[PDB]
Amino acid sequence: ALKDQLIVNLLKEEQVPQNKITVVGVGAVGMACAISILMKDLADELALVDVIEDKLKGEMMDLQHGSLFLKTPKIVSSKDYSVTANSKLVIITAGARQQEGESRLNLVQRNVNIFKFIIPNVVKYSPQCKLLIVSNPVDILTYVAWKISGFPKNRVIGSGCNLDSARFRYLMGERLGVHPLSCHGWVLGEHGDSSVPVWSGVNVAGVSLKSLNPQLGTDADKEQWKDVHKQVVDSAYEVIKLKGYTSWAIGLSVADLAESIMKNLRRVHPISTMIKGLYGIKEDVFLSVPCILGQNGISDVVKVTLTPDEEARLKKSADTLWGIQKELQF
Amino acid sequence: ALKDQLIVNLLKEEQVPQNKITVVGVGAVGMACAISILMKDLADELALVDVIEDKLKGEMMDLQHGSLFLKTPKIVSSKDYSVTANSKLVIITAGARQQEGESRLNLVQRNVNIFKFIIPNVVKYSPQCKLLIVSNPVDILTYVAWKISGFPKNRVIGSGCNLDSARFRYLMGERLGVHPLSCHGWVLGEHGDSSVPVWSGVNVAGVSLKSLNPQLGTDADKEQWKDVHKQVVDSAYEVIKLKGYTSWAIGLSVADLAESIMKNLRRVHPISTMIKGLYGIKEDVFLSVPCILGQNGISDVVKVTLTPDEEARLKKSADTLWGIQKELQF
Amino acid sequence: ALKDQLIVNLLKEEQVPQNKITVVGVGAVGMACAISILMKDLADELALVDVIEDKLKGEMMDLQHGSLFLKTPKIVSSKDYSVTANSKLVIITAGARQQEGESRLNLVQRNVNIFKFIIPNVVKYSPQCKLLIVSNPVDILTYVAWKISGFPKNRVIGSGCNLDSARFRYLMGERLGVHPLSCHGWVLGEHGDSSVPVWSGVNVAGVSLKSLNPQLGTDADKEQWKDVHKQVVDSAYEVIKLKGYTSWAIGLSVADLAESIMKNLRRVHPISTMIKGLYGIKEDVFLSVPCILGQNGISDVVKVTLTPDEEARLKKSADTLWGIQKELQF
Amino acid sequence: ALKDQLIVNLLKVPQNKITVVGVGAVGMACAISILMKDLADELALVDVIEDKLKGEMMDLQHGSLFLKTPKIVSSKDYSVTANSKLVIITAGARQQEGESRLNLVQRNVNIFKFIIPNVVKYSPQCKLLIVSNPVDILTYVAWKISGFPKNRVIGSGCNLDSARFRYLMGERLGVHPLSCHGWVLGEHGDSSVPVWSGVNVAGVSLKSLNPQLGTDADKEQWKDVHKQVVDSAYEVIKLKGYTSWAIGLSVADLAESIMKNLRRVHPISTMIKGLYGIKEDVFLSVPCILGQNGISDVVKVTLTPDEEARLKKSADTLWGIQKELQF
Ligand SMILES: COc1ccc(CC(C(=O)O)C(=O)O)cc1OC
Ligand SMILES: COc1ccc(CC(C(=O)O)C(=O)O)cc1OC
Ligand SMILES: COc1ccc(CC(C(=O)O)C(=O)O)cc1OC
Ligand SMILES: COc1ccc(CC(C(=O)O)C(=O)O)cc1OC
Repeated sequence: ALKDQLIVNLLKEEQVPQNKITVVGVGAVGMACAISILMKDLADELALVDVIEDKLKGEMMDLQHGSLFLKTPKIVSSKDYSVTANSKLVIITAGARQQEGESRLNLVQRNVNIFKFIIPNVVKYSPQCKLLIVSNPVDILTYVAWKISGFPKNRVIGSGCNLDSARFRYLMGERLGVHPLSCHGWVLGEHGDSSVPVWSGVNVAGVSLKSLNPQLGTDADKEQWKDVHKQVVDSAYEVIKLKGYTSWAIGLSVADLAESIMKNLRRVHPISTMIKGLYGIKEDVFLSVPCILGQNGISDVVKVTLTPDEEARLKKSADTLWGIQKELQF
Repeated sequence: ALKDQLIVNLLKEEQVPQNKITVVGVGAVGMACAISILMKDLADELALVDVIEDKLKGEMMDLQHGSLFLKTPKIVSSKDYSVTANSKLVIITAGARQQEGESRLNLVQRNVNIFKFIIPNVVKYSPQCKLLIVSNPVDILTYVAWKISGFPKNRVIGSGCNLDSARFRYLMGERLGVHPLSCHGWVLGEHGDSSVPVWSGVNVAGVSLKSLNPQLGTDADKEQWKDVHKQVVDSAYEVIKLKGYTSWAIGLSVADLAESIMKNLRRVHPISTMIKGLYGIKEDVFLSVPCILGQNGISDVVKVTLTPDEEARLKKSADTLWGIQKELQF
Repeated sequence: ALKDQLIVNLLKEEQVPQNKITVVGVGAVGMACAISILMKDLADELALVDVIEDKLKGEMMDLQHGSLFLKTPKIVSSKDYSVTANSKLVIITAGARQQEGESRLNLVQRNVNIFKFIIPNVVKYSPQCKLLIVSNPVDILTYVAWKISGFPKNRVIGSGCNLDSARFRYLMGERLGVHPLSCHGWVLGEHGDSSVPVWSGVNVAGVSLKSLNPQLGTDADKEQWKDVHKQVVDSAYEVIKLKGYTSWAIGLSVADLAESIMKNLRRVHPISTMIKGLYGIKEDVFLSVPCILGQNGISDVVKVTLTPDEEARLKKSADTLWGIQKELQF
Repeated sequence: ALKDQLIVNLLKVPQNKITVVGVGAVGMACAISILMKDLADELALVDVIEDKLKGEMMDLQHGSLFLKTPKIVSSKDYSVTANSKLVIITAGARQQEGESRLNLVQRNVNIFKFIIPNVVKYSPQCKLLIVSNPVDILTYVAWKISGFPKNRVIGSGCNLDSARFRYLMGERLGVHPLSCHGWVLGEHGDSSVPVWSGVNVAGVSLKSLNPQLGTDADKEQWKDVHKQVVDSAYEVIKLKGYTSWAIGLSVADLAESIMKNLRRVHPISTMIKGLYGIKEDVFLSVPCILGQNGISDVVKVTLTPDEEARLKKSADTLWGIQKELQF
């Protein structure tokens, strides 16, 4: 054959990938995650898994055709979870998503039932992986994925409020004329309607905005910074109303988390984890607090010092999640 | 105001961006171009333009929400082309897109009409820009943009066979077990069924595949390497059939061209340009040849030495194209 | 000619660089700046200037030889400043450096003499440039560069405490087991012995470490965090003692600042600027405060809220610097 | 403790670790290039001068905010190199002004007798990337001392020579080196072989446009481009005392292919017995497919009778030198 005329093989090709990533779900979110991960050079192998055969193969092919411009030498796909074997990171984006006017919390029954199939198949073929849950409601589904998988909780991470916080920082930067990277602010709790803007931590260069404007974030605020958090709460719905779904921002947020995990960076992100034992929470609620994220997932949790109102709001968010979570069967 | 309590302003700045890129059309291809350009840090401003107000705004907001994870500090959009002012590079992806089974040539009058609106407005707000045409049929539409714009030919560029050649190199790499970066081969002429694979230039490490197999690419070829070119030609149709459109590979391909232009790299790409004076072409025909691409667009063309067959294909591939443009309604 | 047989020139047009950076001085610091800038793809042209012709040509050549692995297509050098023409950023690293036991402030009369030649020659050819001063004492020398050039203050920047704060954050990171990216804290004032750690701003995820231990940074601190600031102050001298000079950290710090400028990011950095008007400083003192940095240099200054002790230490640094400024002879 | 007031700990070993042996200019250029390409989750430095080594490590560590490599470590003790995927050897005598690289061989063989077993002890499954000169001989020596299979012992070889050739070609043609193709093979030194037959832009053979290409009869004396390739290190040594930046970038390129399993083709030094007519345990540069298991495959270039004689000449030296070494 021409190959053997051109190339003498010197080594029997027993290839196993060292930095493999799998994306489960090839909808808009799953593919935004995939392109973002490919463009950040995080993986030596990318696997895609979903249940619509043609769509799956099409997306795989489309990515493959860009290989010249990438540094991820193997892209593969299958309905069959065997294709995901040996992953270091598996990103779960499959399941129903909310219609306009529908809460993420309304997806729980559908997505728990889908997780009962997906999670055991993932763990079967990728015993060393971290699980990164993106599907909604992400906080509850991280709990569900954790219980189903048999993984210790450090290895099951919800994309959580990493996106809400990035949205908050974008909006804040726009108001201040400063890059989001230098505008610090944390949105914690549910990735959803009950998220908590932590005004007391909002700062540029370590200067607290609340110390300059004590009314910051209340209705008494002349500049109505509370509308920043409302915009954050509403952003999924506003973008769904305009383009039908959201994809790019969540894709970049997931890639950001994947980078911290794959590169063992130990950066702090607001992501879904067990918060039992903090702020008086007694049940296995998962929600976003600032977490140290590295090669073994979430190794540490930062204990944010919240105002009485912030803490009340965070407890109220835990309560809302528990209200849905305690009724689940799986 | 809180901003003024926090920040003392030194000057009212000259706000003209220095590395602005505009993407016209926020369909799947336009957005894939957008996200790829964002992830390659090519621009200090990205502007989006299209005619569907909500979709446009939705896409802009979604990109904006990822700003924390990017290094492109201003992302803007409008149906009004004034938002595109001072672009170094304007990428046109707007217009009708190819349905399943539909040929690119079938898009030609619809898109020539769309270009009568688009191109003058682009030229109005960025008279010094380079135009990068992606919409199909890309060869004919690059000609149309050139005639309408009044720009010198160096600044009107078609994405042409850049992706086709990328696909060839991927498929070649899959056959040889080599990364496509190290697999070389050129697909030239019309971006479509009449493209030409230049068998003589197909090589790895300067070793010509044709010298190892003199029947390479011909019907007597035992490994039927011509099927690699058939796959190249059929790729977009196969992918459209599977997922409804193509996006990722063309997006990456365009970002690669954007990179050469914006960073003045003077890499050689097979892209659509005015080849009158070459291969016995005496009309104002645009098609892909290897072009040196930098900050003034296409400054130079590589003269590929074609076999008599390869060159006959090209002068035909030409007339296939020039038949149509001779009689265009604009 | 072979070039003419292979390539048809289609365009005579004068290449004028769009993103040029000049590095003045090709000692260890200058070359660390150059390689870092090259590896961050910040420039379409790099110019080097120094006074020793062989060393200059050798360094230029060595960088040139790595061009295949870079995306900066023109690397040039000369002892003549005409080579620097049309730079957007000019980085000044030439001058004497301190010995062990010697203060950076002892370099002032030598480096003012050098600056009286270098500065007028730099500004002559680059009307759009920002001047980024790295040579020591950097704060004083930014004042000198500003006086000699007659540039407005936004355009004359000293690398200042960008490195000192990077070191602070590294050492804080080490203590806390968190990446320095997530460890926030500001060292302001002189890049030297009189620098000021802003304990009140030191935080992770918005949580003030001083709020948790109000003794943080004082002599009553059980954990002696003041030693972290002492390590920052002593870092150049410790490294000089071990390897003879410092290069890598300052090179990365300068490239960080070049990135904000070249990409108009508007990130906040602790860099040397004119602080007359702030903290009741009444003289044209330059020193590090958090500055918003972009394509027009420093457009805005963050007014950090300092404790009375922190403010007194910053005024003390300002006094020290003013005292040396009063020794300057133009 | 402040840390505990701030952080609740829940969990109490690197996956992509690279070691650079030698913190001379070459080693540190490799180190900075590897750091700026985000190739490693841990970088270890090893050398014999303890102060210089600590100073370099610290200087790198202070830039950590600006990097994505979260652990940088150093020691004279090779235990610091444990769990390396890739170990890059840059230590030894360096080429001196006006002297062949072959003048370093005995001294660097001696150094390798100490270095290589220590590397092998702590990372028995690493890929070894030899950079020290003369790189072809020392890659052979590393292979013999380590006992590794030949795929995992790689010499930087002519990777930079070919990068220089493409730079020079590019300057002549007004084209980026990424688009100018051409291979320098054989010994990394004065007897390297420019393969004129493969020199091309966009698949267009330069020889086809100028049949005399690379010969004495060449009107444009393209052989001078190879002469400049051969002379490059000597000229830069003359001017600045050593070379560092281009080699660091070349090494980081090879590290990239290995660490990311790219299977790109590089002209690097490999055990070429059986291939290209050679019968002894000799290493020299040919185009190799490079990935996570080192060199898995070699491209067979159709060489002219000359290119083949030279490569047998360029070759024959090395075995004569290697037969006389003992370890
Ligand atoms: C699995 O589907 C999704 C998961 C998360 C998002 C992100 C989205 C959300 O959480 O609804 C957002 O906040 O933009 C979008 C999805 O589908 C479009
Ligand atoms: C704007 O529409 C398109 C332009 C180019 C491509 C790329 C396509 C082609 O050029 O036919 C391909 O090769 O995938 C696809 C488009 O719509 C999906
Ligand atoms: C131009 O000389 C220098 C400027 C700054 C530094 C940085 C250095 C210092 O300020 O002494 C440091 O803090 O590491 C080092 C230089 O020469 C080695
Ligand atoms: C460790 O010694 C070296 C190894 C390679 C180079 C690179 C050099 C060469 O290979 O001769 C070159 O080509 O620049 C330089 C060295 O010392 C400075």
